[PDB]
Amino acid sequence: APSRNGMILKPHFHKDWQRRVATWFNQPARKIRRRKARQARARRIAPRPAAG
Amino acid sequence: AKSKNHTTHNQSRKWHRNGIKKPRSQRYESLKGVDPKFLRNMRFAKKHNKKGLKKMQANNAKAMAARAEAIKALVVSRKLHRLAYIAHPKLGRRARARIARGLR
Amino acid sequence: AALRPLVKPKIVKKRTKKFIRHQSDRYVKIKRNWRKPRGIDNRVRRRFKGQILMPNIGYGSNKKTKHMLPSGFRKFLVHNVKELEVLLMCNKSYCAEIAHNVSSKNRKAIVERAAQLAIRVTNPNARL
Amino acid sequence: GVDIRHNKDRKVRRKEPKSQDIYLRLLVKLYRFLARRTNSTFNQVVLKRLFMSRTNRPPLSLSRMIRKMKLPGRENKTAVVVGTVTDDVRVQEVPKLKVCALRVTSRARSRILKAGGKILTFDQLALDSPKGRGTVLLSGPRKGREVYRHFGKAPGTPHSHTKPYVRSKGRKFERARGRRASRGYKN
Amino acid sequence: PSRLRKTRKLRGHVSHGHGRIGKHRKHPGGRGNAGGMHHHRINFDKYHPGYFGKVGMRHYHLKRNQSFCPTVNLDKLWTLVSEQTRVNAAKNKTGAAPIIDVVRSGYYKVLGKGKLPKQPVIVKAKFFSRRAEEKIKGVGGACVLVA
RNA sequence: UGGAAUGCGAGUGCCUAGUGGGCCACUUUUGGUAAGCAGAACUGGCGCUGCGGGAUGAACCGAACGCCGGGUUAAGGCGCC
RNA sequence: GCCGUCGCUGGCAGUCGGCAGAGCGAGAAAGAGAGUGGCGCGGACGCUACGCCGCGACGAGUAGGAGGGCCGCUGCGGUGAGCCUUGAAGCCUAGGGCGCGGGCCCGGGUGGAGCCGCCGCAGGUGCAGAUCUUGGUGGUAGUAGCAAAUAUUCAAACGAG
Ligand SMILES: [Mg+2]
Ligand SMILES: [Mg+2]
Ligand SMILES: [Mg+2]
Ligand SMILES: [Mg+2]
Ligand SMILES: [Mg+2]
Ligand SMILES: [Mg+2]
Ligand SMILES: [Mg+2]
Ligand SMILES: [Mg+2]
Ligand SMILES: [Mg+2]
Ligand SMILES: [Mg+2]
Ligand SMILES: [Mg+2]
Ligand SMILES: [Mg+2]
Ligand SMILES: [Mg+2]
Ligand SMILES: [Mg+2]
Ligand SMILES: [Mg+2]
Ligand SMILES: [Mg+2]
Ligand SMILES: [Mg+2]
Ligand SMILES: [Mg+2]
Ligand SMILES: [Mg+2]
Ligand SMILES: [Mg+2]
Ligand SMILES: [Mg+2]
Ligand SMILES: [Mg+2]
Ligand SMILES: [Mg+2]
Ligand SMILES: [Mg+2]
Ligand SMILES: [Mg+2]
Ligand SMILES: [Mg+2]
Ligand SMILES: [Mg+2]
Ligand SMILES: [Mg+2]
Repeated sequence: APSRNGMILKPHFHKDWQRRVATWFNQPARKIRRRKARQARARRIAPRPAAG
Repeated sequence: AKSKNHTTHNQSRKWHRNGIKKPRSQRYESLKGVDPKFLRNMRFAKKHNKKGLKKMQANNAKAMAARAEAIKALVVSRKLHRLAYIAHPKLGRRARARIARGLR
Repeated sequence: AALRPLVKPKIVKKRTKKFIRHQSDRYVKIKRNWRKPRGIDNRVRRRFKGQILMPNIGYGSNKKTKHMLPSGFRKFLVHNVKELEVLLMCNKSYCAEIAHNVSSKNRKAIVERAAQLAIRVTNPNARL
Repeated sequence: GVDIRHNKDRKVRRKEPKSQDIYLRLLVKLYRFLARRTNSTFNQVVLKRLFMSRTNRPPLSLSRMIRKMKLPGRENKTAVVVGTVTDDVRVQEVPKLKVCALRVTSRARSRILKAGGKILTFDQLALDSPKGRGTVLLSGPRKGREVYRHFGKAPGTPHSHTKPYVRSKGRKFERARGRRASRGYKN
Repeated sequence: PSRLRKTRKLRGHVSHGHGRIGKHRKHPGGRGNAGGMHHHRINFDKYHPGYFGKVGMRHYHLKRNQSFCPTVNLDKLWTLVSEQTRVNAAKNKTGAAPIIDVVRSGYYKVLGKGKLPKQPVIVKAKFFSRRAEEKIKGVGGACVLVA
């Protein structure tokens, strides 16, 4: 039931959304994986530009 | 399953819990509702009220200078009446001193 | 040789008995701690006659003699010797009560200090 | 018993600020002293405004402080504010102004000082003029907040120009029935 | 912080802040925006007027960047250039007029709302407004277009 | 001479729970033979409210409640309980 | 008389001391103002101003709301030169008390290794009920009962029986 005054907001939570939840607890654990493979690449190409 | 149909029992007391207040009487009430042709001409009157300004001062300052020759042409018992005068903090200062000196 | 207070006023208490909980007598699951009865048909919270009483704010103690033991002193938990010097300039109005855990080897050298400082201890013969 | 009603016994004014900062709780100490120990109803207004929430003391613009200090008569006075003095980039000339506010944004300190005005604080003001003689109290617009556009008569009501709460605004977001004289009605 | 919430003062009261007569049942009005036309009509008409129906033309493959046109008003037009460009034209005497390029700042259209300072300008912009161009002539200045 | 009396600080703004089964009484009152019945109006109550009285008692009479001492009452009472 | 709430948008930075002079309760808008001419070395308390002090009025309450909890539970960052095998947690207690209360502190006992006060932080945080869940135990009660199908008796042996 709507209250006195507010928005007509449509929440898109009518599917089983708790099953397909994606949490970013590995975001700091992948920034280090990317940076590590970025320096393994900047060491594999020795004098060539690091950006490509 | 018959239920009570209608009543006004508590209503005259809910109305007065926060009082019944007459509306907010302001000066300069709105001009919505007034007839168009009249309220169309009142706008033409205001739109041109400035057109007679330099002539309006010539009379306001006139009757204000004339305000000079206007105005510069005209220009319970004796006991408790004397005690209520000695007992005045300001007016009785000297009737009080006249008594203080009295005992010398 | 009792350590008298500064002034010993008359202590008056508006009620002495505890405030037992409604129906803490018919049952053992209902402890004596007070719980304001909130039931609809309850006879205690309607303040009927001859029933249990309720802790109003009217029973409050005189602020002049609130928290004041029958020895005319207020109180203070003391966990070690160092917490007495905190109390040495409140000597004639507050007392010390060595904690329950302070062993007897320290509690002896606490009552020892409080004797010099003239601070009164409520449990000076505690453990021994 | 007495037949009074305690509906309104508790006046709801602010006895003290709700913030816990100590550079405000010291100003409120100094001005609570001036407020009670002087007979100037200026300090009482400054004190009563130091309590007010961040939405009741709004920001001032440099331009609104210009046009409120250009009014004839009030020259060589100190413009007191209790909120903050924000900049107003749509003004080109700035005179010299003696000002006293709680905050002055880092681009309004520039303009005022390059003009040649002073920027006092509330303690400097309290030392300059304790009773607050020579001052001009100001306060920014309070109905400026976008919040005050949804307040009033509810929308969908004859002559209620109140803004509704809508997810987005567009062709097909509350434009169909209670607005068109065609589709249904309009107010 | 649960220790600050309202369910910590609601321990011991039977209905937990929700009513003895009318309980706190699950959905006693339907779920969501249900009954927008039947039993929540006073609310969908007192507070969301115009929520029901169609209006206007559809536009299937709308791309929000064909209609990109951010505007800047004349009042804050002089804020796009540095300060030693507006005052250098004050101290200037050879009548030179600084070129304010707007599409370089990030606006396409120039609307004329504010007053202007009395000095010439050359406003390069993509779209101009009638009044924005008249307030520029009336001060002396040119409205360059840039495709 | 702030243009009757008496009284009293007012005005305004957001956010908002619970409620949307009611019942009783004086007086007026509709249906019904009537009902501790069904239905309205005004005010006061009970509900949400103890206390003294009515032996007893939701609603009657008095009177509304912080915890206490003295004094005096209301409505009811004063052979004995 | 005492407690509390509300109001006075009350009072107190003036503890202005031998660099002193101790006042702002009194019916009457405003200075115990300036200048310009006719011995003995002395004086309680206070003020965590989120504190302290003074005045009046007030004090019902379901559903509901709000505040204040130096009420309580478990962990986290700090901090108590914290407490503890000279005895921690837990539990018991006709012992002493505090607080209107939630609750708390001491004494005695038991126990054998961990625990708490404060300032903040966090929450799976407080039970009398839900024909609640799991476990334990009572009155009933030494009671109902040990009753379908005919039947047992004597002597001896083994054996503590
Ligand atoms: Mg609701
Ligand atoms: Mg809302
Ligand atoms: Mg009904
Ligand atoms: Mg019942
Ligand atoms: Mg009831
Ligand atoms: Mg009373
Ligand atoms: Mg009340
Ligand atoms: Mg209220
Ligand atoms: Mg309640
Ligand atoms: Mg329920
Ligand atoms: Mg609620
Ligand atoms: Mg409901
Ligand atoms: Mg719900
Ligand atoms: Mg229908
Ligand atoms: Mg119902
Ligand atoms: Mg009836
Ligand atoms: Mg009926
Ligand atoms: Mg009910
Ligand atoms: Mg009521
Ligand atoms: Mg009653
Ligand atoms: Mg009878
Ligand atoms: Mg009496
Ligand atoms: Mg009798
Ligand atoms: Mg109350
Ligand atoms: Mg026991
Ligand atoms: Mg947990
Ligand atoms: Mg249980
Ligand atoms: Mg048997």
